[PDB]
Amino acid sequence: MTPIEYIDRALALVVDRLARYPGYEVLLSAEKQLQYMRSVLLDRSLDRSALHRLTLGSIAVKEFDETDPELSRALKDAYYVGIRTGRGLKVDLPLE
Ligand SMILES: [Cl-]
Ligand SMILES: [Cl-]
Ligand SMILES: [Cl-]
Repeated sequence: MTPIEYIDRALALVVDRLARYPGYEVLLSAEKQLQYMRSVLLDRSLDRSALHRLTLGSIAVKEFDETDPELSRALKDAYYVGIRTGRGLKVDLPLE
C-alpha cells in the first residue's frame, strides 16, 4: 500500500458518510484535510508546513471511535501515512 492509497480510502469513506450527513462540519473538515495531504504527496512545490495544523487523528478519536469505527480507523491510517516523511518510505526494485 502507498500513502496515497490510504488517503484515497479515507476520502471514499468520508464521501460515503457525507451522503448520509451532508451538512456535518466534522466530515467536511476531514475531507479538506485529506485533500490537502493528498496534494502534498502529489506536488513537492506545495508547502508541507501546514501538516502540523491537521487534526485528523483527533477528529477520529473524538467524533468516530464510538459512532463509526471503520471511518475512525481509516482516518487514523491516513493521518499517520500523511505525516510520515518522504525519506523513510520503502521501495521495491524490479526483479527483486
Ligand atoms: Cl482505530
Ligand atoms: Cl517520519
Ligand atoms: Cl514504512
